[PDB]
Amino acid sequence: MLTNLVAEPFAKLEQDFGGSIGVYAMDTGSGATVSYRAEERFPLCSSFKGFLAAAVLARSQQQADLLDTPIRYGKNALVPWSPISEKYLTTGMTVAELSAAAVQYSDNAAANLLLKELGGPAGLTAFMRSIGDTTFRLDRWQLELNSAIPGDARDTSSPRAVTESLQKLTLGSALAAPQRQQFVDWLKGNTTGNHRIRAAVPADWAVGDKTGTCGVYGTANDYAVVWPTGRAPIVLAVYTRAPNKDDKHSEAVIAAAARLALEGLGVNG
Repeated sequence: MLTNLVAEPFAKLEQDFGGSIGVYAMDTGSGATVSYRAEERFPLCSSFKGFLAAAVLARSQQQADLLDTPIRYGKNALVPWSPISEKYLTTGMTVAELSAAAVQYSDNAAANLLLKELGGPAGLTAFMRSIGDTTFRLDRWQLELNSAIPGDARDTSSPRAVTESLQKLTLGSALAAPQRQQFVDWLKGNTTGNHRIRAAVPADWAVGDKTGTCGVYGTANDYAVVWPTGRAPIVLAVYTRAPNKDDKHSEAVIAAAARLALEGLGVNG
């Protein structure tokens, strides 16, 4: 009844891109939604790292000393694109610092260390099941989880389930209030998403996001919570893929899809 009250030209956008775009956006005030390929599976890529940090925060509700626990690691832990953790190789970092780095810089070594702490891909999947997400699956470690093979359900979710879970974790009751605000603050501090959903969001609105970029099959994504002033927040997810391994991803297409979603919800921006 409240889904796609206003049609938007997502099909033309994905056709110009040369692939598939999946969008699910929720107006948390009215419950109205914009939905396009929203129940199709798309590779998570590094977007799993946001949910990983939420899982760490959930564990910290039962383990008061978890976030400040110091974690030391060897050079063998430093995998490509570890911009924060490489600066602390000789010192270690706390669990909270690793979580912030995984969210805000997409730090690979940090994410691997935290994934191990949680019991691996199955442990993160179990956390997502515990909040009612039956779609999400993480199956592999980095960097193998970025393969983005057409038709492969490993390491995928849907735009809808990503949005639904993001809403539960940032605005709902899945985390206790201090942990919820910490998750929001990490998302707000993200540095890797300026050309994605954020590029569709006016500068005077608050926003947090987590990106993912697989590097193959035109596969990249972003999810965000957006606080337009004077109305309820919007939660949305934009995921892309394309048929050929060497197809390029596009940040501009993600931003454009986010703009269409806000327009479809009647959010003036």
